[PDB]
Amino acid sequence: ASEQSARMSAMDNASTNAGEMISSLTLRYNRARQAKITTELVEIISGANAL
Amino acid sequence: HRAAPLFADQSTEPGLLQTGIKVVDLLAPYAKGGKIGLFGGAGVGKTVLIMELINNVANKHGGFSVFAGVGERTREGNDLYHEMMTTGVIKRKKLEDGKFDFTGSKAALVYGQMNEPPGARARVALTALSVAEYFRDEQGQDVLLFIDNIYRFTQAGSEVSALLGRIPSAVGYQPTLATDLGQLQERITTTKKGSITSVQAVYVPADDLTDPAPATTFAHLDATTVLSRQIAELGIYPAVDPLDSTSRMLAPEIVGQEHYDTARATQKLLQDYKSLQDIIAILGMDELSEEDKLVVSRARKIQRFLSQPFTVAEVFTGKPGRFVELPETIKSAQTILRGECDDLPEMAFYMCGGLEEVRSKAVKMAQ
Amino acid sequence: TNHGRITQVIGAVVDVHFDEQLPPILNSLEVQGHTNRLVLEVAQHLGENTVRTIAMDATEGLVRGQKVVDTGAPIQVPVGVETLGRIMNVIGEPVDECGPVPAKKTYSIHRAAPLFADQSTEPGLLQTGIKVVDLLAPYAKGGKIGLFGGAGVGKTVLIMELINNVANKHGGFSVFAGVGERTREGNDLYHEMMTTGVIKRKKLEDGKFDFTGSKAALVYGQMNEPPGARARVALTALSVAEYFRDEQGQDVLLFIDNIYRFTQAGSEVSALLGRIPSAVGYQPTLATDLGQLQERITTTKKGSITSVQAVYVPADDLTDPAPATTFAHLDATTVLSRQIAELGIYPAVDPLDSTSRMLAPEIVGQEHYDTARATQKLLQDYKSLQDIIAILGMDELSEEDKLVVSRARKIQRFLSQPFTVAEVFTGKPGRFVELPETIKSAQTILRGECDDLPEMAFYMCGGLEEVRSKAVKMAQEAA
Amino acid sequence: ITTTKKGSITSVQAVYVPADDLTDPAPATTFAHLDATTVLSRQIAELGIYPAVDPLDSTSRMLAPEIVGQEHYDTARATQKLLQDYKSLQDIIAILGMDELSEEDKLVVSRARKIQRFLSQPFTVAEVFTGKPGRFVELPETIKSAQTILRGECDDLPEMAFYMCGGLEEVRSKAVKMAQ
Amino acid sequence: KISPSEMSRLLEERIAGWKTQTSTEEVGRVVSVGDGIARLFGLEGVQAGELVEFQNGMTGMALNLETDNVGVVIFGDDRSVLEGDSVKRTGRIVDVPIGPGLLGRVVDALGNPIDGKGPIPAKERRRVELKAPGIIPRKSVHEPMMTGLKCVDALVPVGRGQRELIIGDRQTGKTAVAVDAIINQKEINDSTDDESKKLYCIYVAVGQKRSTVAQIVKALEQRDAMKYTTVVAATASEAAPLQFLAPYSGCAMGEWFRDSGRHCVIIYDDLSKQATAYRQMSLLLRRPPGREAYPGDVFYLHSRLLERAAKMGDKSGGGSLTALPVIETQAGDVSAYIPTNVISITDGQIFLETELFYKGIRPAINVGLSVSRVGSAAQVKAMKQVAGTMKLELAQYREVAAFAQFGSDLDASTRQLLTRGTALTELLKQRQYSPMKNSVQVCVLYCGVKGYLDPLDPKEISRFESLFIDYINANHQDILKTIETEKELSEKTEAKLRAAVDEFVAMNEFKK
Amino acid sequence: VAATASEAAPLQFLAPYSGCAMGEWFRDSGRHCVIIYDDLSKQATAYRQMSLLLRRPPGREAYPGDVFYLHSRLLERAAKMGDKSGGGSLTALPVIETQAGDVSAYIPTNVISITDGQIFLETELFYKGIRPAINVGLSVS
Amino acid sequence: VAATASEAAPLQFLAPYSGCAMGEWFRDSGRHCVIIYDDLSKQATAYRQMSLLLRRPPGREAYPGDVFYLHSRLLERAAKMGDKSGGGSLTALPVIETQAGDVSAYIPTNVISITDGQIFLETELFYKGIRPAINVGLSVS
Amino acid sequence: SVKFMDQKRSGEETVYFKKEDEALLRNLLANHPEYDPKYS
Ligand SMILES: Nc1ncnc2c1ncn2[C@@H]1O[C@H](COP(=O)(O)OP(=O)(O)OP(=O)(O)O)[C@@H](O)[C@H]1O
Ligand SMILES: Nc1ncnc2c1ncn2[C@@H]1O[C@H](COP(=O)(O)OP(=O)(O)O)[C@@H](O)[C@H]1O
Repeated sequence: ASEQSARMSAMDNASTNAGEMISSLTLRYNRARQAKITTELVEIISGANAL
Repeated sequence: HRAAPLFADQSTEPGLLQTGIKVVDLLAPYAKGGKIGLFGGAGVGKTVLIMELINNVANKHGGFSVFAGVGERTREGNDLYHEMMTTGVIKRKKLEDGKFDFTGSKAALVYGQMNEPPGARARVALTALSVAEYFRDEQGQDVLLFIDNIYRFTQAGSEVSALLGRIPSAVGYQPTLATDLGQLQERITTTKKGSITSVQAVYVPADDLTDPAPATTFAHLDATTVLSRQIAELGIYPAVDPLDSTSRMLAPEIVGQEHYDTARATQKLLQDYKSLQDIIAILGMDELSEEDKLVVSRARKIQRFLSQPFTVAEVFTGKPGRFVELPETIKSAQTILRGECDDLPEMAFYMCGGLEEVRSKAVKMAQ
Repeated sequence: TNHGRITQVIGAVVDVHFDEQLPPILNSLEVQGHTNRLVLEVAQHLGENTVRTIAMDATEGLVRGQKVVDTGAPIQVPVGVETLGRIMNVIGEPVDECGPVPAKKTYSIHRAAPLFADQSTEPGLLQTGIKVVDLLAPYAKGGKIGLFGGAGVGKTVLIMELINNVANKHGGFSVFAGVGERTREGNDLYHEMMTTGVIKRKKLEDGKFDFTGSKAALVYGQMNEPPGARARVALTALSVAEYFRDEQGQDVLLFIDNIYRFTQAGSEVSALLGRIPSAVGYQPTLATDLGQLQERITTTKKGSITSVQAVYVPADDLTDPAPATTFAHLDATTVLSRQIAELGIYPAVDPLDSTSRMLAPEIVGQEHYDTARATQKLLQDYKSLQDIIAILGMDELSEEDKLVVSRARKIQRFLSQPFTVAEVFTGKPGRFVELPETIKSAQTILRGECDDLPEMAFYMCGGLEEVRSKAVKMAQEAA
Repeated sequence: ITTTKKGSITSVQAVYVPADDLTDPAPATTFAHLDATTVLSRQIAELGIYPAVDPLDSTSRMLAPEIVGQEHYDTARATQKLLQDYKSLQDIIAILGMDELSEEDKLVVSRARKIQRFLSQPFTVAEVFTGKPGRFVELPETIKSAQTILRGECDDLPEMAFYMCGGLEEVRSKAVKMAQ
Repeated sequence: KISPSEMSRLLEERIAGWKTQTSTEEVGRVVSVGDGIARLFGLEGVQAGELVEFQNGMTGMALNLETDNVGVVIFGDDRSVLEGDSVKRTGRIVDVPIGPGLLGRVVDALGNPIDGKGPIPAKERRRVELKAPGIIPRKSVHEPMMTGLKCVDALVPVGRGQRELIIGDRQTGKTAVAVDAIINQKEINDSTDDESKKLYCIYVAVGQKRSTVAQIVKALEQRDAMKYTTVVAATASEAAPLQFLAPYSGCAMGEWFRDSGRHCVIIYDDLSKQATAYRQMSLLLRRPPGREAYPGDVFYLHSRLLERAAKMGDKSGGGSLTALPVIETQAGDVSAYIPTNVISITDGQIFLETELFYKGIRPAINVGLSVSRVGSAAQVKAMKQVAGTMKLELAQYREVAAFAQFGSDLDASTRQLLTRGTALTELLKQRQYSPMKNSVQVCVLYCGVKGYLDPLDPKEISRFESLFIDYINANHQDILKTIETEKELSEKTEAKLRAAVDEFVAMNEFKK
Repeated sequence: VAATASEAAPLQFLAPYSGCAMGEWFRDSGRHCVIIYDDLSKQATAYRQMSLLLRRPPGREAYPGDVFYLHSRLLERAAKMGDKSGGGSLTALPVIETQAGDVSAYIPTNVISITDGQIFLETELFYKGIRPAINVGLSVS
Repeated sequence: VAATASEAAPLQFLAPYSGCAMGEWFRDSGRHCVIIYDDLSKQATAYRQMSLLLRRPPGREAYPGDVFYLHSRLLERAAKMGDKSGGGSLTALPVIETQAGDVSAYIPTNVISITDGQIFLETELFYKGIRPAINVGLSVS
Repeated sequence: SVKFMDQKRSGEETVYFKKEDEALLRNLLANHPEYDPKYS
C-alpha cells in the first residue's frame, strides 16, 4: 500500500515536471522559429539586393 | 488620416464603462477611452456579446457604435447584417417610393472585404476611427468601436510594405509596425468632449504571444476577454473565462478596495474549485471534507450566477433581457462567498440576473 | 554558321556578343581556339545582340574576344544501338577509351513531353526478388520509382541488386545515369556489368572493339564535372532512352543516381544568371525544370520506360523542396531510414513511409492488400507502444500487447534479407524471394502459426524453411 | 600576438558572446586562435557559483601529461568524467527525480555537486559587494582536495560546506560550525 | 545601365532626326528573354493582364508595365523568342469559354481542350480575373452538399456555398475523397430532370502529372461521372502562368452555374503549386519578395480565388458555388504562410493524418482538428439526431483514449466509453470509391450510437454494416425513401429501424 | 519629454538624447539629477525602422550593428563629475520590457553590458501580489 | 602547406589545391601518398569572402552555390590508379569542425555526401574517458 | 531523453525476448519433433 501511494505521488511530480519542461521547450521552439524565419528572410533579401 | 488628440485635450481622470454584464463589470472592468482584447472565435456567443454591448451602451450611455470588418468573410458579413436587422440593432424600414429609411439604429458598419486589395484592409480601421471621432468630437458622445481582427491590419501593412519595396523586419512584418499601430491606437482615447471605447479581436499566430503584432497590441490593450467552448458546452452564456480574463482597472484605486477584494475572492474560489475538480476526476467526490464540498457548491453557484440572458437573444429564445448593475453584482458575490445563499439550489442561479429573481425562481421550483 | 565573341567570363557563365543572327535559346556554341572542346548552351537573351550561356567544361583558359561558333541546334547526342556497351559524356563524347561512336543518328536533348492524349498503359507488376518491396511497395513496369534516403543507407547497393534481378532478365534495353555520384562507384558498376554480361566488350586485333550484345547504355555527369553538365546529363540519358522508346518501340529501364544533383546544379548558376533566390537556397525554376524532365519520362502507346530514381535527402529532412516536389512525380515510393539501418535490418525500408499507386485490391488481389494492411497495422501498433515500453516496461503490457510486439519484431527482422552485391560487406550469399512466398510467410506469421519460434531465426532469411532450419540449429547448439 | 625569440607576449582576451550564442561566427573563428580557454555560463552563474566557469566547454593545450604531471592529468580527466556523468542525468533527474537513480549514480551526483561547489572562489576585488575576503589557492592544494573528493574522503561533509572556502581545511571548519 | 530607347540603333535615328515613331501602340520589339519572361519596348497603350502575340504564333500575358519597357510572361518555351521579335496586341483580356459544352471535357487553363475529342462550343466567354460577389447578393448556407463519407457528413458537414479545405499529408486519400465526392453525385443527377437540384463538378489540377490526371479521367469514365463534371489541367510541363491561371479558369467556368440558378462544386488540387507558380513568376519579373520568397499578393490571390464561392439569394437565381481546396502539409505544420493564409480564407477544415492511414482508419480524418464553421446548418435532421450524439461520444473517447492500454484495471463508465469509441471508429471506416447515401448513413449511425455494436468484435463491424446495408436496400426501401423525402427521422421511422435491426441481428450471427 | 506612439520614429530616437542634454546642464553646473528613460526598446525599434527604411543591412533580430553605439552614446553621459568639474552628478534609470522573461536576448544583454546594476521585475510575483515585484536573486548592484 | 589566418584569402583558397598538385606527382609516378586537409571549412570561408568582395551574389549561409564544385574538384583528385598508370594512389582525410554537433548544416552535409566514410568525434565521449572519442555507430567506411 | 528512451526500450525488449527465445528453443523440439533431426 505504501508503495502504491508513493507511486501515485511520483506520477504527480513527474507530470508536473513534464508540464514545466513543455512550457520551456515551447518558448525555445518559438524563439528558434522566429530566428529561422529572420535568417532565411535576411538571406533572401541580401541575395535579392546583391545583383 | 487625422492627428491624434494632443496632450492638453486629454482626460486625466479614468473611469469605468457601465456595460450591463456581470462577469465583465466584476472581474474585467472596462474603461472609457479604453481598448479591450477579445480572444474568441465562433461557438461561444461573441456576436451576441457584441450586440448586447451595443444595445446596453446605447440605452444607458446614449452613445453610438461602429463595427469595422478588416478582411472578413463575406457570408460572415451578411450573417452579421441580418442578425442586426433581426435583433433591432439596425432599423431598415422600406418607404413607398422604393427607398429605405435607416431610422434609429445603434451601430454603423465599415467593411473592407477579403476580395479587396491591401490598402483597404489597412485604411478601414482608420475609416471607422474617423467615423467614431466625428461622434466623439462634435456630438460629444461616448461611443464604441468593434474590430473584427487586428492581425489583418498588420497583414495588410506588411503586404503594402513588400509591394513598396521596404525591407521586411524580423518575421516578415513591416518596419513601420509599431508606428502604424500607434497612429491607429492613439486616437482611441478619452478627451474633454466624449470618448471612444474599442473592442479589438486578436489572433495569436501559432500561439506565439511574443510575435511582434500581439506584443505591440498588448501594450495598448487595457483589458482582455477570453472565450471558451468548454463553458458554452455547460450552457453558460456569456462564455467568459473569469480566470484568463484580466484588466488594468481592477486595482483597488479606481474601483475601491471592495471590488478588488470580491474579485480576488472569486478568483481564489474558482482556482480552488478547479483543483478540486482535477482531484474529483480521480478520487471521486466521496473523499471530500465539508469545507471542500462547500467550496465546490459556492464555485458552481457563482459560475452559474455569472450567466445571464440578453435583450437581443430574447428574439431567439423568448427569455427577456436583464440589466445588472455592479453594486448589485458585488453584493450578490459577497453573499455567495459569505455562505449566506448556500441553502439555495443550483439551477436557481443559472440564467438568473440577481438574488431577487434567484430566490423567486427557487420559491417557484420548490413546487 | 554564325560567329560571336566572348565579352566577359564569370565562373560557369559566359556572355557572348554577335554581330548578326543571334541564336535561339538552348542552342549550342563551340569555342574556337581552346585546348580541348568547349561547348556553351544559351540560356538567356540580354539585348544588343548579346547572349548568356552555360559551359559544359571548365572556363579556365578562356579569354575575352575569343571566338565562338553557333551550331544551329542544341547539344545533339548520338543515338542507336551503337551507344550500347559504351560510356558517353553529356555532349555525347565517349570517355571509355575504346573509340568513337559510329552512330547513324543524333537527337537533341531538349524535347517536348508526350501530350495528355498519349496515355499510359496497364500497371504491370515488377518482380524484384525483394520481400518488403514486392509486398508493401510493388514496383510498376512502365512507371517511376523513388528511393528516398540520406547518406549511408544503401541506395546504390539497392539499385545494383535491382539491376542484377531485373535488367539481366529484361528483354528490352536499359540506361544508367550517374548525376553527381562517385567515380569509384561508376568504375565498380562498369566492371560488374562487364563481368555479368550486361556489357560485352570484345577487343579486336586491329585495335577496334565490338560491343555486340550489351543491352545497356551508360551516361555520366559525375562530381568532377561542372554544373551544366550535371544538369544536362539527365536530359542526355533521357533522350538516349526516348530513342529506344519512340522508334524501336522497345521496353526500357532507366536508373538514375542522385537526381538531387540536377537541382543543386541549377541552384549553383541561377544567381549568376541573375535570378532572385527562392526559399532555403534552391532556385525559382525548380518545379518546371523538373517537370519538363519527368513528363518526358512516361509510358506511351509506342513503348514504355520504367524509371528508378535515387533521391538524396539532406539531413534526413523530407520537407526539403526537392523531395517535396519529387514525391508528386512518382508512381512508387520507398523511403530508407537510419533508425532502421542501425538495427542491421537490411534493406532498411520504412514500410510506414513507403507507398505505391499499385497497392490496391483491384490490381493486387485482396489476399495481398489485406496482408499488407495488416502488416502495416501491426507495425503502427508496435510503434504506438514504444514510449509506454521506454517509460514503464514490458511488465505493464498485457499478453495481447506482448503478442503484438513479438509478431511485429519478427516481421521487422524477417523483412531483412541478404543481397548478392552485399557479399563484400556481410559475406553471406544472396537470395531471390518470390512474392507468393513472401505473402505465404507473412500470412503465416500474422495468423500466429510461428509464435513458438524464436526471433533470431527471422534474420537474413528468404523464407520459412530457412527459419525452421535456423531454429533447429539454435536449439541444437542450445543443447 | 605570439612568443618569439626576442621576447614574449602573454595575452588575456575577453570575448563577448551575443545572445549567449557560442555558435556565432566571431567566437567560432576566435576559438581557433587560442592556447587556453575559459567559457563562463549563465546557467552556472544563476546558481551563485563564482567564477561561473563551465569546465567542459573550457579547455587548454597545456593539460597533457608531458606538461603537467600524471596525477594532475588524471585528476583533471576524472573530474571531467564525473561532471559529464552528472550532466547525462540532468533530464531524468528533472523529470523523475534522484530516487529513480541507482546508488552509483547517486554517489556520482553527490560528488559532482560537491566538486561544483568546491570549484568556487571568493576573489579580493569582490569584497565590496560580497564582503568575504579573498582566497588565493595553490595547485598542489587544489589537486589534493580534488583527489580526496574523488576518492570519497569528503562524502561525510555537507554540500553547502564547499561554497566559497578555498582549500579543505576551511570546508571542514565550516562543516563543524554548521553542525551547531 | 541603359534603357531600350538608348541603344545604338535607335540613337542613330534620333541623332539623325528620324521621326518614324508612327509605329503604333499595337506593335513592339522584344528586348530581352529568359526563363519564361520577355521584355519589350513599345506598346504604350497595352492593358495589364492583356494578351499579346508573337511572330511565331505563341502568346503571352503582359503583367509588369514600366516607364521604359513592358514585362511579359510566356505561355510556352523561350526558344521561339529572340532579338527584337515583333509583338502585337490582341485587345482582349484573358478569357475562357463557359457553358454545358465543357461538361465531360478536359481543358487547359485557357479552354484549349487536350482530350483529343474535338473543339468546344461556347456561346459565352468570361473573363478570368473578375470582381467577386458582394454581401447583399449572397445567401446563408441552408442546404447540404455531400453524401459518401460518414465522418464528413456527420461531424464536418459541407454546405452549398461553403469553403471546406482538405488539408493533409502526401498519400492520405485526398484525391480519393475528391473523387468520391464526384462519384456520389451520379445517383442524384440521374434521379432528376431539373438542373437546379443537380450538382455539377469542376476539378482543377495544378502541378499534377498526366499519368495520374489520366487515371482520374479513366476512373470517372468507368463510373460514368464525366457527364456532370469537367477537368482543368495545368500540369508540370505546362508553364507557370498556366498553373497560375487554371484555378481562375475553373472559377470562371463555375460562375456560369452559380449565376444561372444551378449548383457546382469546384476542387482546386494543389493550390500550393499555384502559389509556387506565382512566386516563380514574381522572382523572374524581379518583383519584391516576402517571407519564403512569396510576394505580398498571395493572400490577395487566394482571396480573389475563394471569395467567388458563394450561395446567391432567390433574387439572383438561388445558385451556389461550393469549394474544396486541397493542401499538402509537408510536416503537419499548419503554421506556415500558405496554410495560415488558406485557413484564414476558408470556411472550414478537414485534417487528414498519416498515423491513422496505417491503423486501418481510412479515410484518415482527425476529427479533433477537423472543423466546419457552418455546422449542423448544413445537415438534415435525420443526420443531426445521430451526429449530435456521436460527436460527444467520440469526444469522450478522445478524452479517455490513452487508457485503452490500461483498461484491464479500470472500471465501467470508462470501459463503455472505450468500447463505443472503438465501435464508432470502426464504423466510420469506408472503402475507396464506394460512397453511400444519407439515408443509409443515418440508419448505420443509428445502429452504431444506439449500442447495437458494443457487444461485437470490432473486426466484424465492416461485415455488420455491409450485410445491414444489403438487407435494408433489399427490404426497406420505403424507409429509405421516407428518410430521403422528409429529411427527418421520426419516431415511426425509428421504430421501423429498430425492428429491422432486431430482425437482422436475429437472422445473422456475429463473433462476440 | 514625451515621444509617444503616434509621434514619429526620429522623435522617439531623439527624445532620450534631448533628456540627457537637459541633464548635462545640472551635471556641468554642479547640480545633481536623474533621468528615467521609460522605454529604450522603442528607441531601438525606431532605429531599426529608420535603418531598414534607409536600406541598411539588418543583423540579429533585424537590429543593425550601431545599436550598441546608439545606446552607449546616451548612457555613458550619466556620470559623477569630480572636484574640479563642479562636483555635479547625473544618474540614469533606463527601463526595458522583455518578452517572457528572456534576458538572453540581444538588447537586454547589450544594455546589461553597459549598465552597473540590475533591478528585475516578475509577472509571477506581480500576479501573486508581491508589489513592488522586485526579485532579489537576479537584481544586483 | 601552411595557409594561416594572416595569409590572404586567395592563399587559404589555393592551399588544398596546391597540396593535391604536390600529391599528384606521387599518384602518377607509381608512388603512394596521403593528404590531410586541416580546417577545410576555412577554405569555404575564404571562398565566401572572395565572392562577397567580388560582389558575387551569395546563396544560403552567405556561401555561393559553387561550394559543391569547390570540394568535388578537390576530392575527386584522390584516386587509386591502375597497373598501366603506375599503380599509385592518393588517399584523402579531410577534417571538419561542427558546431553543437550540427551535421544537418550545408558544408558537413556536402562533404559527408561526397566521401567514402565517416569518423565522428564527440565531446561526451572525449570527457567520459574514451580517447580517441570515436563513435563507432555513426562512423562508417 | 530521446536517445535515452530509445536505447532503454531497445535494451529491455532485447533482454525480454532473449529470455523468451531461450525458453522457446528449450521447448521446441519436444512439441515439434518432425523438425528434430534426431529422428532423421
Ligand atoms: N478508403 C481507402 N480505402 C483503401 N485505400 C485507400 C483509401 N483511401 C486512400 N487509399 C489509398 O491512399 C493512396 C493515395 O490516395 P490519394 O492519391 O487520394 O492521396 P493523396 O494524399 O492525395 O496522394 P498525393 O499526395 O500523391 O497526391 C492510394 O494508394 C489509395 O489506395
Ligand atoms: N544489405 C546491405 N548489406 C551490407 N551493407 C549494406 C547493405 N545495405 C546498405 N549497406 C550500406 O549501404 C551503404 C552504401 O550506400 P550507397 O548506396 O553506396 O550510397 P548512399 O549513402 O547515397 O545510399 C554501405 O556503407 C553499406 O554500409
